[PDB]
Amino acid sequence: VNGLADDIQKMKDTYEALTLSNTDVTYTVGQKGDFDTLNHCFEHIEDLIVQPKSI
Amino acid sequence: RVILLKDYMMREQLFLRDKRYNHITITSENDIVEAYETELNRQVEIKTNPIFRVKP
Repeated sequence: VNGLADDIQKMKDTYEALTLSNTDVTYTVGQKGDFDTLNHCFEHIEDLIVQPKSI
Repeated sequence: RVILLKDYMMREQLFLRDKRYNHITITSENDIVEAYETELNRQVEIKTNPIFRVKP
């Protein structure tokens, strides 16, 4: 049952990633930021399925 | 308390006139709030010994 729930959550994530196109983003790099180092932040950006309007 | 999220980019002018807003506080999740090109250019002229028009 938890596997089914995780599949549904992955589906939520995929839909949000697809619809992310027409929004804008703001990633914060630092100790308390979203990403630990700048290398992580641009590894995550390169993995985005659809590039948002303005990162 | 008005909190500006980390996604907010300032692109409009906030004009308050005759509003007793003692209590309100404006805070941002970010340290700096950037200000981009405002959509509508509203300028206020200051009538003083040197006349200078400002867009705040």
